[PDB]
Amino acid sequence: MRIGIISVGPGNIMNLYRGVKRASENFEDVSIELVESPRNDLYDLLFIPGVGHFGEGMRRLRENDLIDFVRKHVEDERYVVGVCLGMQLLFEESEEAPGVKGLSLIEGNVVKLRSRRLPHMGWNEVIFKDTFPNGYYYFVHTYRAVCEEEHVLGTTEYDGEIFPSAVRKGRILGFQFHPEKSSKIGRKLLEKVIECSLSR
Amino acid sequence: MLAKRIIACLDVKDGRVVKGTNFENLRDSGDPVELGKFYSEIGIDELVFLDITAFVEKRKTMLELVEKVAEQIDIPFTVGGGIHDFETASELILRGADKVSINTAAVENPSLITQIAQTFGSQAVVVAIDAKRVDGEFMVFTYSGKKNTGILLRDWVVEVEKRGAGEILLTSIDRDGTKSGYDTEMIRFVRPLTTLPIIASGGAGKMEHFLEAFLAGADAALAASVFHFREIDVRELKEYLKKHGVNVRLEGL
Repeated sequence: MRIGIISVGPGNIMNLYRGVKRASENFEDVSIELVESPRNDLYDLLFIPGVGHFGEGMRRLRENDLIDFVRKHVEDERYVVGVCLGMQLLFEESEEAPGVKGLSLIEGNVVKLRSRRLPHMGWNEVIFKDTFPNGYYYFVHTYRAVCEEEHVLGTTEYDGEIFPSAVRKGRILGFQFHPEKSSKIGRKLLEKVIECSLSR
Repeated sequence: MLAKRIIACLDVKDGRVVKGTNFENLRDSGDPVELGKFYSEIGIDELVFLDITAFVEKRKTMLELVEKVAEQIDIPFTVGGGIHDFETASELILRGADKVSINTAAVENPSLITQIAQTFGSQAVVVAIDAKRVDGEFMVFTYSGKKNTGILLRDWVVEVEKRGAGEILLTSIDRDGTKSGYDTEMIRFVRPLTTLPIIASGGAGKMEHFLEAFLAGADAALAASVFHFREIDVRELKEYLKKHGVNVRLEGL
């Protein structure tokens, strides 16, 4: 197994790179690569990290030739994982940047949250439908996914508002929180992602 | 709802934990990195590092600390202590820090709160406010509690929220180093002036002080010595608070 992580997008991504690195310490067939350009190919697990403006990142996969390289990972029945902004991509559009088409790998768009205390920041409970462990993870995000109760994988509530912290469309997972900033359970989450990816 | 937080404060100088710890189980219990790693394992929810190196080399010293801590820490951490301008804040975050603490430089320039928040978000800005009663009024002191700024605390908290601060670290100068309890009267005074999360700080002596400070409206409780020298077990504390109605983060084993 080789895991690849898109190293281009906005915000800090080396925090995810370790922690995924940390999580695969228990696996033998495992190797982790920073993916800089579409050249290398292909990975079993591909991570889409990032934090920032929806437009940026759409702009950075884009000039670095990674939209097509992602398009082909999802196709060839490989695990593609978008984390934080990486989850907010994947969909059609954000109101954080009107116009830009996103990745559109899951049907839905992106809206601001409806709370007057933003961003959503801190430890919040996440309830999973299945597979991944339940409990508190760590959040920093001002935008939210809109998808159909089918691609929803995990739900969280901030200031009255329920919303999906995890998504799953087959072999595409998305996670809004930072698993790399969630102490013990966050490694367990990332370990279970890896365990899901050996089954293809 | 959102978890009430327990936070470990690590006073550092020259890359080491100023007055050390007492955690027999690490080898080099003055290594801020290994102590941080440890505090995550027992369940501390956040770390703040506060550096008091010497002004000439303080900046390189902090950047060396942030880098070394980012390669190995799996929880949010804040750095602070003599962060005096935007440049000397942008570099620590990009170097890896999750948040910056600004204090005197925020009093002497409110504009830096917005400047930091503008290119990193309010979430990256902690304003440390140091208060002390002066003639029956809460006042903001700077230069490690040496200068009465003459500013009413009550005003200063609305300004910093205004300027774009994300989190307030509220230290009652009266109660730092006392082990007699958090300044709950000062926490209760500040609580309705703002919807920003408040980290209570100064005076932790025993578990019940945490309960007290949460009844006072704190969102997070900071402490150092009580943890570093094993006077309070993090898990005991959290289980204590969970028992008495505080929504802390407490996972099963």
